[PDB]
Amino acid sequence: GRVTNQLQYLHKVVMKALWKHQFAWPFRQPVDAVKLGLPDYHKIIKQPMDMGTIKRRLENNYYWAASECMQDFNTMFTNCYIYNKPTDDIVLMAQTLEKIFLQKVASMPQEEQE
Amino acid sequence: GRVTNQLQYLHKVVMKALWKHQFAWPFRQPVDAVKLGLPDYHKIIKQPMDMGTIKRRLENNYYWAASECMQDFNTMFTNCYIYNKPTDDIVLMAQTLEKIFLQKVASMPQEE
Amino acid sequence: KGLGKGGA
Amino acid sequence: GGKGLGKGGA
Repeated sequence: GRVTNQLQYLHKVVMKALWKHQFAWPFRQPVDAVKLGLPDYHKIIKQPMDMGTIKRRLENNYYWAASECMQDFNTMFTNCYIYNKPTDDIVLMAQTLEKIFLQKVASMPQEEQE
Repeated sequence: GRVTNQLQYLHKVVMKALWKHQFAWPFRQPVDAVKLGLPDYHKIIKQPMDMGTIKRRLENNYYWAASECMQDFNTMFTNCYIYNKPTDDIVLMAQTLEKIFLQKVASMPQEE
Repeated sequence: KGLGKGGA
Repeated sequence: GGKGLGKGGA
């Protein structure tokens, strides 16, 4: 539990941009294995992650450091590449979102404080 | 060239740590599909990437911005998750190397 | 080893 | 589509 300037940047600049992205919709809430017909999803992906959870964690001061939050973004993208087929559209959507994420992390203010 | 603080950091901190890491050896050179019995590899992965390529690029000032080196690290790790079976050891190795990549990139100086 | 979300 | 063939498991 902290507020830092890098966490505020991950919340208000990085997450805000990804959330609104036209490819974001499959990532805004936990993967619903039942709705989507994916009875194997929880057998392959042991640490489900989604932007909903990351956003809420940011609002409830769950993270102590930015890096912890960046790690959750990474798990979410990684789950998607691991579980889905190479040819599924969701893989392209994840890769596009993940490039923005890396671009925006590159401009994160670097006085790590609060 | 002068090398921006960011590419300096990617070279002297990020690549420094990954290059010598005990999980690094499968990533140090381009995936050799013939050596590894992997006739489908280039069918699935259209942009192969590896640490040798990125290390050489950082050494020869091939890069204009950090974000472009960072993308190459990302492609390398993503290739690996996309091609390989979830249960493969290589997947666990890549996940460990990628966490270090992100930890370090959390402390990369500002641009400019 | 996957089952996936749909291909294209 | 799907996961290639891979490098080996554990």
